[PDB]
Amino acid sequence: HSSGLVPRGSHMTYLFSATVNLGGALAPIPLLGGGTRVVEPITGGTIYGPGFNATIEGGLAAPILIKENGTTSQLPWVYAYGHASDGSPFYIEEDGIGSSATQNTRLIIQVGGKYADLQKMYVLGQPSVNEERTVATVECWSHHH
Repeated sequence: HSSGLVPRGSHMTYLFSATVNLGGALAPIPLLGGGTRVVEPITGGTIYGPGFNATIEGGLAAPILIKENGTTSQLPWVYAYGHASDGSPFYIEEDGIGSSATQNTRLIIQVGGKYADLQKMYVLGQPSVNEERTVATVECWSHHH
């Protein structure tokens, strides 16, 4: 308990993990400047945790791979949709650009219903992928704006 009406101090709060099934990737597309766009359709998946539970029904991952100063970066653009456990439709977008001297990128979650308050949060996601490129995983927490 603090004096005043707003508690201060860092509070990062775990929200959920997303398991994303990938199916049918396209061959890399060569971009002006030397990068590549890799299109990976999403065939399904699930989201589970204290802050969000949902079934993924579709979308796509569209990472860009770009070599700069010898190192290859991935801009992990993802667009996905489905229904939350209360039946509410949702749309999720993972930003490819994660500037904040941090590796993670912002996930924006747009959903009504029981999980609507996710729209008010600043959500950061950590994506990873298995070597068969069949399943991607994202782990998401809220941060202070």
